[PDB]
Amino acid sequence: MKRTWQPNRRKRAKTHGFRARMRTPGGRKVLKRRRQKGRWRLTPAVRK
Amino acid sequence: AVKKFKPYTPSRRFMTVADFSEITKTEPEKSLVKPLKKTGGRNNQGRITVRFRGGGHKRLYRIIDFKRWDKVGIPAKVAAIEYDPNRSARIALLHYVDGEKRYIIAPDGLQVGQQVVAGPDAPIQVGNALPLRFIPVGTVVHAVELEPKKGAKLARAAGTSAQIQGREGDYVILRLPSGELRKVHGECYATVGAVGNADHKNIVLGKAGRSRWLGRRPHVRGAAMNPVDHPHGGGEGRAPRGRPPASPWGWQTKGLKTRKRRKPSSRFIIARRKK
Amino acid sequence: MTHSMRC
RNA sequence: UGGUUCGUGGAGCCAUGGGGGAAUCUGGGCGGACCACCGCCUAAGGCUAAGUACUCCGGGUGACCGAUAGCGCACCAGUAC
RNA sequence: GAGCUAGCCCUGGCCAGGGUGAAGCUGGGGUGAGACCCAGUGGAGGCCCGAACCGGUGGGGGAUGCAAACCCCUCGGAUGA
RNA sequence: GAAUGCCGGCAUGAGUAACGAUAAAGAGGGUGAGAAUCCCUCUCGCCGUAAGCCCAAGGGUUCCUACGCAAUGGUCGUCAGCGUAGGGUUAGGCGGGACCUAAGGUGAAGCCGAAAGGCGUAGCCGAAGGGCAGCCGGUUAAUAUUCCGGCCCUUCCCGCAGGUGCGAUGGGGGGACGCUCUAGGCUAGGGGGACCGGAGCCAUGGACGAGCCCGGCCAGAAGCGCAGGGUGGGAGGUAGGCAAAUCCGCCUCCCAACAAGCUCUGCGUGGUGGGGAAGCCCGGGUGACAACCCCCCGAAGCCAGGGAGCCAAGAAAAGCCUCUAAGCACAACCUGCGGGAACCCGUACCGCAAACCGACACAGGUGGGCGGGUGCAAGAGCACUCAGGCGCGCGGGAGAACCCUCGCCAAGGAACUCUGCAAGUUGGCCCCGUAACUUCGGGAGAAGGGGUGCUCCCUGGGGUGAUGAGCCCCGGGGAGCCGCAGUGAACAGGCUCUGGCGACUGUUUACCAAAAACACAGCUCUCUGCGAACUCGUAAGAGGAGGUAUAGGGAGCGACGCUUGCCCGGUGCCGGAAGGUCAAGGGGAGGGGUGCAAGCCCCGAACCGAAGCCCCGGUGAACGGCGGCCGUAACUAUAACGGUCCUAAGGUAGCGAAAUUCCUUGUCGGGUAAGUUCCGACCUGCACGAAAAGCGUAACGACCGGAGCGCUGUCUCGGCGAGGGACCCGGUGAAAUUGAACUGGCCGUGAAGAUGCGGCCUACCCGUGGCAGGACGAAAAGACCCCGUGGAGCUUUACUGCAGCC
RNA sequence: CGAUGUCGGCUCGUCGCAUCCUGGGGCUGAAGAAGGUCCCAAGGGUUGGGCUGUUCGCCCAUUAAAGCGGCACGCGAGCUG
RNA sequence: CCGAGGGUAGGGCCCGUGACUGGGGCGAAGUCGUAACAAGGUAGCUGUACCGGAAGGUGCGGCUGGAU
RNA sequence: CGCGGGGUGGAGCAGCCUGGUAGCUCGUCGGGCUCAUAACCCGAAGGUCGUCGGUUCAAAUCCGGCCCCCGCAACCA
Ligand SMILES: [K+]
Ligand SMILES: [Mg+2]
Ligand SMILES: [Mg+2]
Ligand SMILES: [Mg+2]
Ligand SMILES: [Mg+2]
Ligand SMILES: [Mg+2]
Ligand SMILES: [Mg+2]
Ligand SMILES: [Mg+2]
Ligand SMILES: [Mg+2]
Ligand SMILES: [Mg+2]
Ligand SMILES: [Mg+2]
Ligand SMILES: [Mg+2]
Ligand SMILES: [Mg+2]
Ligand SMILES: [Mg+2]
Ligand SMILES: [Mg+2]
Ligand SMILES: [Mg+2]
Ligand SMILES: [Mg+2]
Ligand SMILES: [Mg+2]
Ligand SMILES: [Mg+2]
Ligand SMILES: [Mg+2]
Ligand SMILES: [Mg+2]
Ligand SMILES: [Mg+2]
Ligand SMILES: [Mg+2]
Ligand SMILES: [Mg+2]
Ligand SMILES: [Mg+2]
Ligand SMILES: [Mg+2]
Ligand SMILES: [Mg+2]
Ligand SMILES: [Mg+2]
Ligand SMILES: [Mg+2]
Ligand SMILES: [Mg+2]
Ligand SMILES: [Mg+2]
Ligand SMILES: [Mg+2]
Ligand SMILES: [Mg+2]
Ligand SMILES: [Mg+2]
Ligand SMILES: [Mg+2]
Ligand SMILES: [Mg+2]
Ligand SMILES: [Mg+2]
Ligand SMILES: [Mg+2]
Ligand SMILES: [Mg+2]
Ligand SMILES: [Mg+2]
Ligand SMILES: [Mg+2]
Ligand SMILES: [Mg+2]
Ligand SMILES: [Mg+2]
Ligand SMILES: [Mg+2]
Ligand SMILES: [Mg+2]
Ligand SMILES: [Mg+2]
Ligand SMILES: [Mg+2]
Ligand SMILES: [Mg+2]
Ligand SMILES: [Mg+2]
Ligand SMILES: [Mg+2]
Ligand SMILES: [Mg+2]
Ligand SMILES: [Mg+2]
Ligand SMILES: [Mg+2]
Ligand SMILES: [Mg+2]
Ligand SMILES: [Mg+2]
Ligand SMILES: [Mg+2]
Ligand SMILES: [Mg+2]
Ligand SMILES: [Mg+2]
Ligand SMILES: [Mg+2]
Ligand SMILES: [Mg+2]
Ligand SMILES: [Mg+2]
Ligand SMILES: [Mg+2]
Ligand SMILES: [Mg+2]
Ligand SMILES: [Mg+2]
Ligand SMILES: [Mg+2]
Ligand SMILES: [Mg+2]
Ligand SMILES: [Mg+2]
Ligand SMILES: [Mg+2]
Ligand SMILES: [Mg+2]
Ligand SMILES: [Mg+2]
Ligand SMILES: [Mg+2]
Ligand SMILES: [Mg+2]
Ligand SMILES: [Mg+2]
Ligand SMILES: [Mg+2]
Ligand SMILES: [Mg+2]
Ligand SMILES: [Mg+2]
Ligand SMILES: [Mg+2]
Ligand SMILES: [Mg+2]
Ligand SMILES: [Mg+2]
Ligand SMILES: [Mg+2]
Ligand SMILES: [Mg+2]
Ligand SMILES: [Mg+2]
Ligand SMILES: [Mg+2]
Ligand SMILES: [Mg+2]
Ligand SMILES: [Mg+2]
Ligand SMILES: [Mg+2]
Ligand SMILES: [Mg+2]
Ligand SMILES: [Mg+2]
Ligand SMILES: [Mg+2]
Ligand SMILES: [Mg+2]
Ligand SMILES: [Mg+2]
Ligand SMILES: [Mg+2]
Ligand SMILES: [Mg+2]
Ligand SMILES: [Mg+2]
Ligand SMILES: [Mg+2]
Ligand SMILES: [Mg+2]
Ligand SMILES: [Mg+2]
Ligand SMILES: [Mg+2]
Ligand SMILES: [Mg+2]
Ligand SMILES: [Mg+2]
Ligand SMILES: [Mg+2]
Ligand SMILES: [Mg+2]
Ligand SMILES: [Mg+2]
Ligand SMILES: [Mg+2]
Ligand SMILES: [Mg+2]
Ligand SMILES: [Mg+2]
Ligand SMILES: [Mg+2]
Ligand SMILES: [Mg+2]
Ligand SMILES: [Mg+2]
Ligand SMILES: [Mg+2]
Ligand SMILES: [Mg+2]
Ligand SMILES: [Mg+2]
Ligand SMILES: [Mg+2]
Ligand SMILES: [Mg+2]
Ligand SMILES: [Mg+2]
Ligand SMILES: [Mg+2]
Ligand SMILES: [Mg+2]
Ligand SMILES: [Mg+2]
Ligand SMILES: [Mg+2]
Ligand SMILES: [Mg+2]
Ligand SMILES: [Mg+2]
Ligand SMILES: [Mg+2]
Ligand SMILES: [Mg+2]
Ligand SMILES: [Mg+2]
Ligand SMILES: [Mg+2]
Ligand SMILES: [Mg+2]
Ligand SMILES: [Mg+2]
Ligand SMILES: [Mg+2]
Ligand SMILES: [Mg+2]
Ligand SMILES: [Mg+2]
Ligand SMILES: [Mg+2]
Ligand SMILES: [Mg+2]
Ligand SMILES: [Mg+2]
Ligand SMILES: [Mg+2]
Ligand SMILES: [Mg+2]
Ligand SMILES: [Mg+2]
Ligand SMILES: [Mg+2]
Ligand SMILES: [Mg+2]
Ligand SMILES: [Mg+2]
Ligand SMILES: [Mg+2]
Ligand SMILES: [Mg+2]
Ligand SMILES: [Mg+2]
Ligand SMILES: [Mg+2]
Ligand SMILES: [Mg+2]
Ligand SMILES: [Mg+2]
Ligand SMILES: [Mg+2]
Ligand SMILES: [Mg+2]
Ligand SMILES: [Mg+2]
Ligand SMILES: [Mg+2]
Ligand SMILES: [Mg+2]
Ligand SMILES: [Mg+2]
Ligand SMILES: [Mg+2]
Ligand SMILES: [Mg+2]
Ligand SMILES: [Mg+2]
Ligand SMILES: [Mg+2]
Ligand SMILES: [Mg+2]
Ligand SMILES: [Mg+2]
Ligand SMILES: [Mg+2]
Ligand SMILES: [Mg+2]
Ligand SMILES: [Mg+2]
Ligand SMILES: [Mg+2]
Ligand SMILES: [Mg+2]
Ligand SMILES: [Mg+2]
Ligand SMILES: [Mg+2]
Ligand SMILES: [Mg+2]
Ligand SMILES: [Mg+2]
Ligand SMILES: [Mg+2]
Ligand SMILES: [Mg+2]
Ligand SMILES: [Mg+2]
Ligand SMILES: [Mg+2]
Ligand SMILES: [Mg+2]
Ligand SMILES: [Mg+2]
Ligand SMILES: [Mg+2]
Ligand SMILES: [Mg+2]
Ligand SMILES: [Mg+2]
Ligand SMILES: [Mg+2]
Ligand SMILES: [Mg+2]
Ligand SMILES: [Mg+2]
Ligand SMILES: [Mg+2]
Ligand SMILES: [Mg+2]
Ligand SMILES: [Mg+2]
Ligand SMILES: [Mg+2]
Ligand SMILES: [Mg+2]
Ligand SMILES: [Mg+2]
Ligand SMILES: [Mg+2]
Ligand SMILES: [Mg+2]
Ligand SMILES: [Mg+2]
Ligand SMILES: [Mg+2]
Ligand SMILES: [Mg+2]
Ligand SMILES: [Mg+2]
Ligand SMILES: [Mg+2]
Ligand SMILES: [Mg+2]
Ligand SMILES: [Mg+2]
Ligand SMILES: [Mg+2]
Ligand SMILES: [Mg+2]
Ligand SMILES: [Mg+2]
Ligand SMILES: [Mg+2]
Ligand SMILES: [Mg+2]
Ligand SMILES: [Mg+2]
Ligand SMILES: [Mg+2]
Ligand SMILES: [Mg+2]
Ligand SMILES: [Mg+2]
Ligand SMILES: [Mg+2]
Ligand SMILES: [Mg+2]
Ligand SMILES: [Mg+2]
Ligand SMILES: [Mg+2]
Ligand SMILES: [Mg+2]
Ligand SMILES: [Mg+2]
Ligand SMILES: [Mg+2]
Ligand SMILES: [Mg+2]
Ligand SMILES: [Mg+2]
Ligand SMILES: [Mg+2]
Ligand SMILES: [Mg+2]
Ligand SMILES: [Mg+2]
Ligand SMILES: [Mg+2]
Ligand SMILES: [Mg+2]
Ligand SMILES: [Mg+2]
Ligand SMILES: [Mg+2]
Ligand SMILES: [Mg+2]
Ligand SMILES: [Mg+2]
Ligand SMILES: [Mg+2]
Ligand SMILES: [Mg+2]
Ligand SMILES: [Mg+2]
Ligand SMILES: [Mg+2]
Ligand SMILES: [Mg+2]
Ligand SMILES: [Mg+2]
Ligand SMILES: [Mg+2]
Ligand SMILES: [Mg+2]
Ligand SMILES: [Mg+2]
Ligand SMILES: [Mg+2]
Ligand SMILES: [Mg+2]
Ligand SMILES: [Mg+2]
Ligand SMILES: [Mg+2]
Ligand SMILES: [Mg+2]
Ligand SMILES: [Mg+2]
Ligand SMILES: [Mg+2]
Ligand SMILES: [Mg+2]
Ligand SMILES: [Mg+2]
Ligand SMILES: [Mg+2]
Ligand SMILES: [Mg+2]
Ligand SMILES: [Mg+2]
Ligand SMILES: [Mg+2]
Ligand SMILES: [Mg+2]
Ligand SMILES: [Mg+2]
Ligand SMILES: [Mg+2]
Ligand SMILES: [Mg+2]
Ligand SMILES: [Mg+2]
Ligand SMILES: [Mg+2]
Ligand SMILES: [Mg+2]
Ligand SMILES: [Mg+2]
Ligand SMILES: [Mg+2]
Ligand SMILES: [Mg+2]
Ligand SMILES: [Mg+2]
Ligand SMILES: [Mg+2]
Ligand SMILES: [Mg+2]
Ligand SMILES: [Mg+2]
Ligand SMILES: [Mg+2]
Ligand SMILES: [Mg+2]
Ligand SMILES: [Mg+2]
Ligand SMILES: [Mg+2]
Ligand SMILES: [Mg+2]
């Protein structure tokens, strides 16, 4: 049957992407925390 | 004269359709239509703020001349009468001797090829617009401005009309379509005659889908819901209201008046409505 | 399913 | 209404959202309602080191751990997944 | 978090084939004129049968599954909300 | 040493289940250390509106080639989507960007909010919509509308020539639009040929034939031909298109009009360039100077912005054209030609799947296009096949029980069972024929029947063509033939009678309920005069609605028919300028503290003083509610009638043992041999009843009840047969569970149901196929139940607050 | 109560005897035939249907008879539901 | 080929019969009330409508076959 | 022996709460009006309060047992 993950590159970049995060106080906290934790990736991978 | 159908489907038993026999032109003036942004009853937050809306036929909005004092003195010819999917009345296309083309609400008995005109000096004649102070007492009038220059606000639905009952200083006394008696400023414009398509109220939609064509999604009774949803929700089996009949939001809905008491227009409402 | 409904 | 030990208390003091609304020392505030007396202090402008706090960083030292412990990671770990 | 699911908005796409035969129109009849009747034409409909497509009615299987909802037979809708 | 403890290691179950669609395999040759599993050949089988082909998502080197086989692959492995290395994606014309706008997003101006932030016109962004110039072939191991070949085309720059009032983010035109049905002419695609081209073949009884088999085209600029779309010309006026306008709009006038003219597509033709089969021989080469023609069928595609009808009334913006403003007319634009210039990103491969979403090479899920042929009425259905692609990554045997899926069955035919559940039956087409009832549509495919193949002969109409032949499409009549049987296989209703419920088509508990539930047209009540009411938001702002009482919100009812009674005392809502009560505030009788005093300070009665409440009325498709006891008629029985008590008023019509009836299988009637169900009645209705509507109702229903016919393996009652498993051999090899075990029966005992205690009995040791009585078997710290001064959802005239409103 | 699945049916039995039938008896208000009642006796047998989920029961047609009870109201790691 | 008739299926007409149900006629001395006949004590009758244990009442319109 | 309500002239209802006082309508009987009946008018009679027992100076009244008669309830399985 149809499952929950239906990959869509435009959707991924526009929802979780760097510029979405930067536009919102909550998004900037996400990046701030992920930098402080040392994440190799701040934002999900999507090829565009 | 509404049209009927032989019972060749269960729904055609009851469906009636407007006869459209007054319509002379069946596509709209391209320079006077604009896109009608459908809303689904959603506001600018995205929230439904008027339940059960959406899904209706696509529509172009026709720009209607609700002022008419725009062009005092300039006779126009009635060029065509057309269908308008954004209102109950029909609309009439005027070709002004100016060259300018405008739409107005089509009053009852207006004919292609006649001439209408707006202003203090306009003949007391169906389709002419005048300031209320110059229309003689007793005249049946429509497309009435509610304050001078703010645009025709009253009696615009198919079949409606307002009757001039008297004068009092700068103000005239109208009997509105509701039966309310109200003071309206003498300098307010109105158009002689009643709105046309008076048979509109006799249409029998006939089937559920026909409501869906109009953008009306199904209405669900509060008594069909659960307590989290509605005052009338819940209960084992069916249930009477069990409390004063209420809206989804809890206010009473059988008689509870809701006009604001301290409203300034109260000084101008002579008699509340009827029936 | 679930349990035997001993009710 | 807040603050203070003060939760309306005899409730002052400091602060102030609303209304009313002064005076320039013979002016004004305070000493826990209020009044007298006796004293203290000068509101509605601003600035000001040091002693104080913290440990990303560096070093020193442990009746601290010693690879299931000690940081989540002694190791290509905020990785693989 | 609405890449699942619910509703709405914008823009596109899809619906084999067959059956029934509404209004209207033409002609004929009818009458003072009408209503109306017959035939032809016409091609309406949350119309009929049935694939795609959308479903999930009954039963059987599956039940550490092929599958954390599937498989087989059967069955509903299929120009419309 | 225990915490269903934590982390890890290793056991048991067990050589057990399983190895992932029952589309299927066999053999020969090759390679190699090794071969059912890799390569080649022949045979066989499966898909073929796909299980073939092409796009788009998504994936991201999985592509090609060489060398590999530890692991991955459910077995094997020499193979591979695996490991190592090298190679591979070529564009002015395809797609996206240097173009346009849509929802929406963002947002100079502006608005709002403690902060963060929320809005917001223009503008900007935003596509699978608008716009815009490339077709056919060849070539690589791997890319090709991209490289190459042939023939075309677009934009930008610069020059030359001719022409012109040139010039725009501004004005206007256009772009520009629905649903259904559909004309003419074409193309795609396909069928046929006695004509053209071709390596060959003659078999096994016959055929050297007007025989079999294969093929018989593709692209193409200007020109021309066919078919279409678009499009009036001229003059005068002019105040409107937010300046101007010679444009457009309006008025008048002349001429032209089912035309024509001009213009724009599509198809055909067209210089030229291509392609080219079977077969044969080793992807190639030959065939081959291959031929490339005639007839038919024919789109849902094309001409297209075509036509008609209908109501639910069907994007924007740019490109483009035209008008003029600043400016400029040494410019500038238009037309023609010439040279030059033309950037960025994608392009491999998979793509209904072993490469995407499902932890797996997972029977699931995934949008668009092509999807051949024959027959079956048609069709994308069904059967078999083309092209093409596969036999599903464990096999070999055996032929037990039992399971699955499937076939048949004597006599009976629902006797099965909660239930005809399941499975039979029926089944397409043509014709004959068809009932109650009905809202006149229907009910209806009602029911029930007859026909269906093949051969010969006669004949009617249409399409193409020419009116004929030929091809093709619809028929009619007559005479025959064969079989058990002619929709001969495959696909393809069982029917009727009668209730309940719901009018109907729809909708729902993704994943135990599809329903009588929700919805639905329609009915009624009620709010709302527009800066509407109502809704979201602190606000701004939005929705409502660019709507205006024939409109919009809320509530209930639920097509339609006939109807919808009595009660306003309580609650609600509506009305009521009196009266009562009522807060802050006003007022200040009279008191109190302090001071020598002027004063300062505090308390404070009468009185004025809103909404709300009380009080007076109204109101039922507002919440709701609609009695009791006793007596009475000339047989009896029963009471039309009376008495009395109570209430705000005592349930009307209609219906009733009912989706409601406890006593109950009420009573009687029907149906049956027999009927706790069903149907029709009666009425002492435990406990119907009129918009939480009452009683009916044609049609409708994968709804629920009852009956009958048809037919059946449901059953009496079971039998046999098929295949996939189960079993055996080779390969690979889990699981929950498990205190340890050397783990029998009875009768007792025991915490009350004992393999484990007592007494007796019985019993050599160890497995394999089976069956499920026990191990109070496994699974899940019982959902029921209770308990906890545990939790959460929900309600209200519980308490207390807050929004909101007054 | 860190679960002893709970009615009825179907299937499969097995046991008790307070015996329904069949066999053996006594007494009889036992003429015969047929019964009544009690004693002994558990070897075997103890039907098919209509109704209801039903157990039970009533009904139909038979029968030698259409027994009553236990086995976790025997039997859901056997099925149904 | 036709064909008595037999069979299957579906209609139409008529007769009889049915729990129960509707009103009708009749029946020496039942119970309720008093509608009509006099102005019958509300003139009556009337078509229709609605209501009520029962006659009846009331509305609308009509008749005189209505009295003084 | 689950929980309520009730028993008083002939019928139907007060009086019980708060102990001393039996009351209302109809009915029944005598008279009147009428030709007669009904209606109507004038008079009158009839209840030791279901029962037994207790408290009290005194019980329909208050308390306990019994009799009778209506109403409610009987849930989780
Ligand atoms: K319970
Ligand atoms: Mg889904
Ligand atoms: Mg998606
Ligand atoms: Mg994307
Ligand atoms: Mg995308
Ligand atoms: Mg997206
Ligand atoms: Mg976003
Ligand atoms: Mg982003
Ligand atoms: Mg911030
Ligand atoms: Mg990470
Ligand atoms: Mg890094
Ligand atoms: Mg992130
Ligand atoms: Mg109609
Ligand atoms: Mg009709
Ligand atoms: Mg009209
Ligand atoms: Mg426009
Ligand atoms: Mg809007
Ligand atoms: Mg917005
Ligand atoms: Mg709303
Ligand atoms: Mg809405
Ligand atoms: Mg209109
Ligand atoms: Mg409207
Ligand atoms: Mg006004
Ligand atoms: Mg209507
Ligand atoms: Mg609409
Ligand atoms: Mg509606
Ligand atoms: Mg509704
Ligand atoms: Mg509900
Ligand atoms: Mg509900
Ligand atoms: Mg919610
Ligand atoms: Mg709540
Ligand atoms: Mg609520
Ligand atoms: Mg409720
Ligand atoms: Mg409910
Ligand atoms: Mg209920
Ligand atoms: Mg409910
Ligand atoms: Mg209630
Ligand atoms: Mg309420
Ligand atoms: Mg309100
Ligand atoms: Mg009003
Ligand atoms: Mg404090
Ligand atoms: Mg204080
Ligand atoms: Mg001083
Ligand atoms: Mg001072
Ligand atoms: Mg101070
Ligand atoms: Mg001080
Ligand atoms: Mg001081
Ligand atoms: Mg100071
Ligand atoms: Mg140590
Ligand atoms: Mg370690
Ligand atoms: Mg560690
Ligand atoms: Mg350690
Ligand atoms: Mg570290
Ligand atoms: Mg560190
Ligand atoms: Mg660690
Ligand atoms: Mg690592
Ligand atoms: Mg989604
Ligand atoms: Mg369709
Ligand atoms: Mg026809
Ligand atoms: Mg027509
Ligand atoms: Mg349909
Ligand atoms: Mg049909
Ligand atoms: Mg589904
Ligand atoms: Mg079935
Ligand atoms: Mg499952
Ligand atoms: Mg099937
Ligand atoms: Mg269809
Ligand atoms: Mg269908
Ligand atoms: Mg639609
Ligand atoms: Mg211990
Ligand atoms: Mg464990
Ligand atoms: Mg633990
Ligand atoms: Mg552990
Ligand atoms: Mg380890
Ligand atoms: Mg472990
Ligand atoms: Mg291990
Ligand atoms: Mg071991
Ligand atoms: Mg082992
Ligand atoms: Mg075993
Ligand atoms: Mg297994
Ligand atoms: Mg398996
Ligand atoms: Mg299969
Ligand atoms: Mg199979
Ligand atoms: Mg197959
Ligand atoms: Mg082989
Ligand atoms: Mg091999
Ligand atoms: Mg090998
Ligand atoms: Mg194989
Ligand atoms: Mg091979
Ligand atoms: Mg061979
Ligand atoms: Mg991947
Ligand atoms: Mg390997
Ligand atoms: Mg290997
Ligand atoms: Mg190696
Ligand atoms: Mg492996
Ligand atoms: Mg595998
Ligand atoms: Mg090798
Ligand atoms: Mg490559
Ligand atoms: Mg190129
Ligand atoms: Mg550039
Ligand atoms: Mg743009
Ligand atoms: Mg704020
Ligand atoms: Mg964007
Ligand atoms: Mg685009
Ligand atoms: Mg468009
Ligand atoms: Mg080209
Ligand atoms: Mg090509
Ligand atoms: Mg020019
Ligand atoms: Mg247009
Ligand atoms: Mg438009
Ligand atoms: Mg072509
Ligand atoms: Mg063909
Ligand atoms: Mg060749
Ligand atoms: Mg050659
Ligand atoms: Mg199409
Ligand atoms: Mg087109
Ligand atoms: Mg058209
Ligand atoms: Mg329409
Ligand atoms: Mg726009
Ligand atoms: Mg100039
Ligand atoms: Mg010059
Ligand atoms: Mg560039
Ligand atoms: Mg490529
Ligand atoms: Mg698929
Ligand atoms: Mg693959
Ligand atoms: Mg997942
Ligand atoms: Mg596989
Ligand atoms: Mg072909
Ligand atoms: Mg067919
Ligand atoms: Mg296979
Ligand atoms: Mg397969
Ligand atoms: Mg074997
Ligand atoms: Mg046979
Ligand atoms: Mg048989
Ligand atoms: Mg039979
Ligand atoms: Mg039979
Ligand atoms: Mg049966
Ligand atoms: Mg059932
Ligand atoms: Mg069959
Ligand atoms: Mg068939
Ligand atoms: Mg009929
Ligand atoms: Mg019938
Ligand atoms: Mg019938
Ligand atoms: Mg009927
Ligand atoms: Mg009919
Ligand atoms: Mg038939
Ligand atoms: Mg028929
Ligand atoms: Mg025949
Ligand atoms: Mg034959
Ligand atoms: Mg024969
Ligand atoms: Mg069928
Ligand atoms: Mg329904
Ligand atoms: Mg329903
Ligand atoms: Mg109904
Ligand atoms: Mg109905
Ligand atoms: Mg439908
Ligand atoms: Mg469900
Ligand atoms: Mg569920
Ligand atoms: Mg679920
Ligand atoms: Mg289900
Ligand atoms: Mg359900
Ligand atoms: Mg259904
Ligand atoms: Mg529902
Ligand atoms: Mg309905
Ligand atoms: Mg209404
Ligand atoms: Mg709000
Ligand atoms: Mg608006
Ligand atoms: Mg209705
Ligand atoms: Mg409903
Ligand atoms: Mg009717
Ligand atoms: Mg009534
Ligand atoms: Mg009242
Ligand atoms: Mg009331
Ligand atoms: Mg009231
Ligand atoms: Mg007041
Ligand atoms: Mg009440
Ligand atoms: Mg109530
Ligand atoms: Mg009854
Ligand atoms: Mg009933
Ligand atoms: Mg009931
Ligand atoms: Mg009963
Ligand atoms: Mg019962
Ligand atoms: Mg019975
Ligand atoms: Mg009977
Ligand atoms: Mg019945
Ligand atoms: Mg009775
Ligand atoms: Mg109700
Ligand atoms: Mg109800
Ligand atoms: Mg009914
Ligand atoms: Mg019905
Ligand atoms: Mg019906
Ligand atoms: Mg249905
Ligand atoms: Mg249904
Ligand atoms: Mg049945
Ligand atoms: Mg039956
Ligand atoms: Mg069988
Ligand atoms: Mg077999
Ligand atoms: Mg062996
Ligand atoms: Mg092995
Ligand atoms: Mg292995
Ligand atoms: Mg041991
Ligand atoms: Mg041992
Ligand atoms: Mg043992
Ligand atoms: Mg043993
Ligand atoms: Mg015991
Ligand atoms: Mg024992
Ligand atoms: Mg033992
Ligand atoms: Mg021992
Ligand atoms: Mg011992
Ligand atoms: Mg022992
Ligand atoms: Mg022993
Ligand atoms: Mg023994
Ligand atoms: Mg074995
Ligand atoms: Mg075994
Ligand atoms: Mg066992
Ligand atoms: Mg068992
Ligand atoms: Mg056991
Ligand atoms: Mg246990
Ligand atoms: Mg057990
Ligand atoms: Mg479980
Ligand atoms: Mg726990
Ligand atoms: Mg527990
Ligand atoms: Mg639990
Ligand atoms: Mg308990
Ligand atoms: Mg407590
Ligand atoms: Mg406690
Ligand atoms: Mg608690
Ligand atoms: Mg328990
Ligand atoms: Mg346990
Ligand atoms: Mg357990
Ligand atoms: Mg059985
Ligand atoms: Mg004898
Ligand atoms: Mg004896
Ligand atoms: Mg025996
Ligand atoms: Mg029974
Ligand atoms: Mg019984
Ligand atoms: Mg006998
Ligand atoms: Mg027993
Ligand atoms: Mg028992
Ligand atoms: Mg029992
Ligand atoms: Mg029991
Ligand atoms: Mg059992
Ligand atoms: Mg079970
Ligand atoms: Mg059971
Ligand atoms: Mg068990
Ligand atoms: Mg067990
Ligand atoms: Mg059940
Ligand atoms: Mg015969
Ligand atoms: Mg008498
Ligand atoms: Mg009278
Ligand atoms: Mg009389
Ligand atoms: Mg009279
Ligand atoms: Mg009288
Ligand atoms: Mg009356
Ligand atoms: Mg009495
Ligand atoms: Mg009392
Ligand atoms: Mg007293
Ligand atoms: Mg008395
Ligand atoms: Mg007397
Ligand atoms: Mg008398
Ligand atoms: Mg006394």
